[PDB]
Amino acid sequence: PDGPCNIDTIRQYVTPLNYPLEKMSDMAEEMRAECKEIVVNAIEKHEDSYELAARHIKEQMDKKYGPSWHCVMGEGFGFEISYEMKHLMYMFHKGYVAIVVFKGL
Amino acid sequence: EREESYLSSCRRLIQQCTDKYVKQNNAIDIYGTYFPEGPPVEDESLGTAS
Amino acid sequence: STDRKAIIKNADMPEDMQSDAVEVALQALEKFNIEKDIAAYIKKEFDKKYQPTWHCIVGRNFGSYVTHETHSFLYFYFGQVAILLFKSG
Amino acid sequence: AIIKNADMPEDMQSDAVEVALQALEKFNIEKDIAAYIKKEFDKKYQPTWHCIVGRNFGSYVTHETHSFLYFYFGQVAILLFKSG
Amino acid sequence: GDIEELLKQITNHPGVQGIIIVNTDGIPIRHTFQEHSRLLAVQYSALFQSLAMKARNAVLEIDNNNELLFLRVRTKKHEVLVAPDTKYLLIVIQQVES
Amino acid sequence: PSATFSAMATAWEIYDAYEEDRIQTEKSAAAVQKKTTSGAKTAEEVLSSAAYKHSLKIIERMVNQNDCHDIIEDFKYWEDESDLYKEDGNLLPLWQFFTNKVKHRAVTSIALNNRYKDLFAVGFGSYDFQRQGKGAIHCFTLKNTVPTVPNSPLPAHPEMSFTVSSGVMCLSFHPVETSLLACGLYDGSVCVFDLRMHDKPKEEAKQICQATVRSGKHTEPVWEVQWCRSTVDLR
Amino acid sequence: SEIEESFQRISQRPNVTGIIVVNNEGTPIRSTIEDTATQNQYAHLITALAAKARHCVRDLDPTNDICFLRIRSKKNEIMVAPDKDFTLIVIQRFS
Repeated sequence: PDGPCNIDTIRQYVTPLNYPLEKMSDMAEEMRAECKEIVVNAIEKHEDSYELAARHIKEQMDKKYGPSWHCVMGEGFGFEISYEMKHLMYMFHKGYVAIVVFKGL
Repeated sequence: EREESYLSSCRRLIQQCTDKYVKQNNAIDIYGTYFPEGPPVEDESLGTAS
Repeated sequence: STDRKAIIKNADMPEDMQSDAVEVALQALEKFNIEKDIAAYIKKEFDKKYQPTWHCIVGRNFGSYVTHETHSFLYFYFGQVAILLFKSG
Repeated sequence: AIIKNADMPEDMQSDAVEVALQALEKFNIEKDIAAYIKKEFDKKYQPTWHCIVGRNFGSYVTHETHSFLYFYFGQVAILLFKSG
Repeated sequence: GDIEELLKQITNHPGVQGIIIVNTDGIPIRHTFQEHSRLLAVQYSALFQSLAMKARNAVLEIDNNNELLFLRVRTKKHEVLVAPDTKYLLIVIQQVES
Repeated sequence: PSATFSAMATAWEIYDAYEEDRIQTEKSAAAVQKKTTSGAKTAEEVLSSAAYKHSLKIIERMVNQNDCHDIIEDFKYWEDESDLYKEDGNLLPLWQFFTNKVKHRAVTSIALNNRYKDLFAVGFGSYDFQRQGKGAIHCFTLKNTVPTVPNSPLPAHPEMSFTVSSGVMCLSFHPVETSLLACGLYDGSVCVFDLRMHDKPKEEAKQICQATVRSGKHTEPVWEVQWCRSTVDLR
Repeated sequence: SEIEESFQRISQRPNVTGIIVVNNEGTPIRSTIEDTATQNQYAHLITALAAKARHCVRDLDPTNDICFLRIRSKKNEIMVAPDKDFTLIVIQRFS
């Protein structure tokens, strides 16, 4: 098999982009540094279960900054959330994966 | 694929339509261009010695 | 090829609220073109009618988990495009 | 830190910060956290003090000088005034 | 029965690999796809179904006595044909000849 | 204090974000290396865009070709069934080509290009001894067939067109380099074209060269030319 | 010029009288259709459909680009040529 209809061709196109990336953020310096570290570490830890990766993410996140956190995975989706500033996080990784992390109001 | 019977009629109509259009599409190319690129460029071995 | 059927299985709210969400999503998908303004429309309409804060996630695939207050959760999808909605405040 | 109201010495500002943070880290019930703050603060520097816990409110109280403080963490607000 | 025979008759043509039949529920079962390709099946089914929905809405809005019959769209590398029905949808994928 | 935000997550957004990162990283690296070492376009411009004429050509070709939907089908896919039983042969007419610019003249030459299956050069001239005049060369393609409705012929357009002082009955494509085309003139000279240059319309688009009497012009009309299979020298 | 020649060619033939050019902003440009409301609605709907088609193609594959579309109906036919700076739309009617 070759060409279209094969996931491997698209993966070959999107292969060499394996490291995190984002440029939209206001949230404080040490705290998004810690956030990006914890999300990438959880992504590395959990490959099969995006649920379990979200588990590990939110457990560290709220144990280290108090309650009222939320976070969602994806590789295609849209969103619109009301929030207080200095608390929004929206990262890309693997070349096709997106993440958001935020505080509830 | 069982529930009813106009499944066959629907796929027949849609499939004959798609068949004739893909048939004529495969027949001949429709979007190429003759010599899209490549007027030669020469700078060192110039065409004149002036 | 005529419309999209409703698929609901996770719910913490009454049937009137569920149905209200159903026709809201139907109207959004029918009139609007992009999940952008579909989500924007449903969020602004729900915030206007039943006070802030509503939050919605619209998509194709994603795994989500939120913290929501009393009677604030529903799992209703139309076709293979999906919408989640919740209170958070 | 978000500290805009104070009639404290610097050490009192400090140990107020640690006692409030540790109370918040333990408990989420306002009764429980205010209980920790008032009883522990009384343990440390004698009757009679009073802390106030709330996310939004209004209060207007009386105190001796060097005996009033007001401060935040996230979405909780703390008064601390002496009377008695 | 003979429907798969008609499908293989279609696939006999040069430069074609891929056929999808989509019903109202969005369950995309008719496919020249191997095991790995359920993801791409879902991809094409959902996206082309939404495209056909909006196309037919536009057609009945622009005229009430006209009914959409066929659609194609190009890329620089591919070709895809889609045909709607009152209940079903067909997608076939064709590859550019040199 | 509170705020709202919305964003969309999709493949081309991730792709072009990462891409723009690639360009800006390369720009930063180039700037570091250099330091170490040492509105919308107007409607007139839109109309004058080369993409506009490309789109026009494609769309007119397609509208003609789906006007001609069935005749291409019987061109390429038709099989005669009576010939299985009947013994001798038969023919089927497919298409006709003519232009309004070549009236009152004869058509005498045909050449074929090796690289393209569907292009052919068409040379015009007159074999009457008294009707000698100017000559024309055109390039027709099978991409632009037109229906030949009876009692109503419709002309087509050559993709390439050139004119010359005398009638031409000579056409020789060079076999491997598919752009060089030699032709001759009734007056006794020859000239060569390279139809790669047809992209640019900025001038009258002459030929490369034409023979003169000082260059060795022939004294009689010439109708036969043939290239040589060589690439070191063109002959 | 040659642009005018080809344009008059496309316009003059019967069963094909409509050509509109739509800019990036969606504002109509030099056109041949007469009715303003028909022109406006055609431009709006077709540009929306073309944007959705670009959505489709880019979502299916990021490094694959699009320049074509047409609509085929029981009585009418639509020619759509998208581009980075404009969109060319042609109208066809069947007998």
